[PDB]
Amino acid sequence: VKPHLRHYQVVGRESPSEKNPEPTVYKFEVFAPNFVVAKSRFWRMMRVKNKVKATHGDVLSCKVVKDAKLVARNYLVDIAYYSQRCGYTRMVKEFRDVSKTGAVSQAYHDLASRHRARYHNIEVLNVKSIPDHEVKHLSIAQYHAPNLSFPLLQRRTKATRKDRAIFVKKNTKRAVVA
Amino acid sequence: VHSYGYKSGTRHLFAKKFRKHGVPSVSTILTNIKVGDYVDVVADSAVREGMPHKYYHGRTGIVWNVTPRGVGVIINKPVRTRTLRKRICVRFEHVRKSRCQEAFKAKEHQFQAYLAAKKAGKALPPLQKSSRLGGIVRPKNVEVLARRVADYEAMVPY
Amino acid sequence: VKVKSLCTLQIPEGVTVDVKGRKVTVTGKRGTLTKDLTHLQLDLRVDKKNRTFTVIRWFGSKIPIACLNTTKAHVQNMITGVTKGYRFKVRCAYAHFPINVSVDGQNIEVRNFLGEKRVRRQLVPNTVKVSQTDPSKVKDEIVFDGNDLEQVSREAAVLHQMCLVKKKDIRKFLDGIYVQTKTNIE
RNA sequence: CGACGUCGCUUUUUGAUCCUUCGAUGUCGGCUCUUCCUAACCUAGCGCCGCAGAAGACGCUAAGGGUUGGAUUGUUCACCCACUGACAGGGAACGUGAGCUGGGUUUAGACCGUCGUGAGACAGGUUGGUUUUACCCUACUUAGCUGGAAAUUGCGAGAA
RNA sequence: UGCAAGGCCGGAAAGAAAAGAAUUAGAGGCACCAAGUGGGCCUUCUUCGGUAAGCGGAGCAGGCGAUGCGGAAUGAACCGCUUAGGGAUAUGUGGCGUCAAAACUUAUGGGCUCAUUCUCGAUACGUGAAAAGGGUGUUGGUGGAUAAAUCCACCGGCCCCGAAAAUGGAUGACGCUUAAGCCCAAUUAGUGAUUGCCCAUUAUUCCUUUGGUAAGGGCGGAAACAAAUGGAGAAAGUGUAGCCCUUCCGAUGUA
RNA sequence: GGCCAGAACCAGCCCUACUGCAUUAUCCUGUCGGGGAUCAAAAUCCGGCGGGCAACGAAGUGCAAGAAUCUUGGGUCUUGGUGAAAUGAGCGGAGUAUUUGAGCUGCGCACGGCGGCCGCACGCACUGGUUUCUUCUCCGUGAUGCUCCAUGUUGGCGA
Ligand SMILES: [K+]
Ligand SMILES: [K+]
Ligand SMILES: [K+]
Ligand SMILES: [K+]
Ligand SMILES: [K+]
Ligand SMILES: [K+]
Ligand SMILES: [K+]
Ligand SMILES: [K+]
Ligand SMILES: [K+]
Ligand SMILES: [K+]
Ligand SMILES: [Mg+2]
Ligand SMILES: [Mg+2]
Ligand SMILES: [Mg+2]
Ligand SMILES: [Mg+2]
Ligand SMILES: [Mg+2]
Ligand SMILES: [Mg+2]
Ligand SMILES: [Mg+2]
Ligand SMILES: [Mg+2]
Ligand SMILES: [Mg+2]
Ligand SMILES: [Mg+2]
Ligand SMILES: [Mg+2]
Ligand SMILES: [Mg+2]
Ligand SMILES: [Mg+2]
Ligand code: NA
Repeated sequence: VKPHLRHYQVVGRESPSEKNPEPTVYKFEVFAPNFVVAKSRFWRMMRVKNKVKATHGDVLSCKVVKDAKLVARNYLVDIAYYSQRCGYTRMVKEFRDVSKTGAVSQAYHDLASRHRARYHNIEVLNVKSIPDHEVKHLSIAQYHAPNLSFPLLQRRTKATRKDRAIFVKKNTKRAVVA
Repeated sequence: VHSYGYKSGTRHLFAKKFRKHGVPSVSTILTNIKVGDYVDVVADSAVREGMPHKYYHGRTGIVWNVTPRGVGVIINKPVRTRTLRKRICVRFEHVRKSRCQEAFKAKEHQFQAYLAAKKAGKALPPLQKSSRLGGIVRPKNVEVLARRVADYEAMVPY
Repeated sequence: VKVKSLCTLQIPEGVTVDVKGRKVTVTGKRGTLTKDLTHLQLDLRVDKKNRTFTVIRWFGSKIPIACLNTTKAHVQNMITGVTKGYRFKVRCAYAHFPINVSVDGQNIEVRNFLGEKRVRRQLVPNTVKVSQTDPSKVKDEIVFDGNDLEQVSREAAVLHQMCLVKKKDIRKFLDGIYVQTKTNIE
């Protein structure tokens, strides 16, 4: 399945005024389901970092960043999440994926599964494609083997939806109720 | 328990500000109040003679009668399903001239001046343009907005 | 998860290991042993030319991986039992009352344990041979012999567990039947 | 086993509250009789002990079984005598009054003490003082009759 | 000739510019005569007394009372939506293993979890069941250390221990564990874009009724026209079988 | 026949098909240098440098207005009809055209570099030109009808 998060580059600034005739222009990296959430995250970051509110600023661009050609790569994702008891916890993880958006979506799913963290309590600090020899975790390093192979065992193979049946003869493919 | 006298619950209301104590000044005495004027009724705690009730502190109205040492003001007060026009009598030290119609009077005078200029043929001032229009932005410096590792350490005390 | 985890064992020349549906059978001199490991769900291979037994776990966590070494140890135990067998020597230790042990064919009877009048009877399976060493060599010694380690033991334990001191101090009253030496028969 | 600190649980205790009931839900104890709970007294296993033995302490799984006779008191309690392997703790509208009993409480008679000018009052003592109704419906316990697989019908067809 | 007041006579009027520069299912006022009320109770936040209480007392605003309907199994007041009487089509809250409509148990999604007698868990509100403390259960982080990878402290996640009551019993019943549990994410799946499906007294629309602070037309018989063998009616009108036609909007309700 | 059922067509709805414009560059290539891993490689990875459309079933990114007429989609036992005033891009007459998009272009002007010159993706005016392919366009019927009712087809059933 394609990733549920998209790579957005949000470029914006504060609205020029008499105190600030030439405001600084900020570029922002976000992974969001849509550009509305992308702009919301951009303005949250501008408010909590540069003391600029969305009501006193404007957005020069909210474009998407196209993914590179699909290649099996190792992606280092530096990410952070908030919990009430633990405060802010920052971690760095390695993922095997074909795209930056895919790796970041995998990271979001992993954080939700293992730490019960939702999208709005997670800040992605960085995502980058690292070489094979810089991978630290063995769970990711095990896919660097030049001759890597394995059989598919314990596979629940379902029939095509048009050919699925309720009652099938015991040792034949004949369907009794379908 | 709680009583219901004329000056109940006015400990911070009828109190002078910090390092602003004192009886009213000469410019308060020399101010001219006319019938039909708008005035704010702010009680001066140092006078204590002719002070309004605690309700009328901060309300503005139109003076309806002028008296040697007093002023009568018509203040709107909502009771139940309607607002009454209560005519309160205070001393002149507890009223200030109101600037509520300042912008309206300035707008009227600006319109008259503009009409005079148009009649005389003088060039009118340039019209303002909205800041909500589009345009090409040439940035002096472009920065990267991102969350860094040091931010969490900075926000974490001790 | 770990994509591949292996455990490799070397098969001696005399013994042959055969695996079919997670059912291992080791056949050599001195007998044949069989183990049912259908509860484990591992990948068991035997290379006859290289005389190797491999057990593999694909995409396994720590709990599934822990069974690789257990399977390897089980197969090694069956190989060792088929080759040299297993011999457990138990000894009757007592302070005051002699513990009289009589061994018939596959039958053990223990009497006068702590002066009790109750007779303790144990039936040994035909796959395990029980004998009594004559007192001239070593006093009150019973020897269990067999190919299966799990069967030679258990018998030595049902004998230890039946002679247990009850309602008394166990720091004192140290008498019982204790396994002293575990070894082979060939 | 354990300060002084700290977190629980319980509803066999009192309190708090006033939601139900004032054209009425019989109010204490006992007796009888069943059942349930476990936070286990005895009884079956089993750990540990400052556990030699004997006798115990502490814990574990377990509620299958059992848990008494009396003196004083209306008592619940309490206390004492005695037997026992042991004489555990409780719940069931503070189980159980058309089951009983009515000793207590709580009318009207009367006496005392204290209080009241009195009539009278006491959460003080004392004595005497109507316990109604099932033939109804369930529920239990026994006792009969009798249809029914489309659980009355379809002709609707399935044999361990 | 200055002020203050009551007039009168002129003048000018973006009838309020431009700068983000209001909006309105905005007829304003003004009487008269009456009825039921005058035990209230529930929340979200704020709040006082009390160890607390399904306890007592306030503030603001909503809601029950007075009111159904769809959903949380069940519940005054929670969630959705508020009610003429019928259809179609959409939704909302809530769901799609069976009960029970809907994934005939969806994916060509990702992880996590195994729980032996109140029997893991799965519905907010509703501690309408639980902590302090612990776990060498498993799987994630963070900072060290050492060198074939180790081990040391420290934080998550789910599970387990803590965790005892009286009729037999309640995720909802069954059951589920390549979940039918938990966290996240899809909508037919790296194929080529942006609505899977099922349920309301809700929305949209259609038909009919009823009532308007209702809105309009027509109403000087238009000419003709027997039967045997196109027709009828047409009222200047509050209310009728409503004078007729067209149009729009509303319709629940205790006292 | 004022009954039952089926097919036709109308009108109005309600569903579906059929898609263009703009974006991309942290991208796409090639080639050098590193770096990596191998038996040797290659690749993941990082720098230069030269190109450039990953290319319309490219992208799951913004917005889409594409006459279900061409080109007999479906539905309406969820509406009313059978022409008792059919208002139609739909009928009925004419005509082979018409303008309106896309190309490609003219001049001035905006606009963008850089300080009057250069650019201009083709905005604005001349409703500029061209016609290379893309579309059909133009006329027509009051009520002398105030209101309501009254007009198919094919079976089955009713003689
Ligand atoms: K009684
Ligand atoms: K007296
Ligand atoms: K008395
Ligand atoms: K008595
Ligand atoms: K008496
Ligand atoms: K309601
Ligand atoms: K899954
Ligand atoms: K009407
Ligand atoms: K009338
Ligand atoms: K039909
Ligand atoms: Mg009664
Ligand atoms: Mg009764
Ligand atoms: Mg019992
Ligand atoms: Mg009782
Ligand atoms: Mg009774
Ligand atoms: Mg009685
Ligand atoms: Mg009596
Ligand atoms: Mg039958
Ligand atoms: Mg009353
Ligand atoms: Mg529907
Ligand atoms: Mg179903
Ligand atoms: Mg009428
Ligand atoms: Mg009504
Ligand atoms: Na003040």
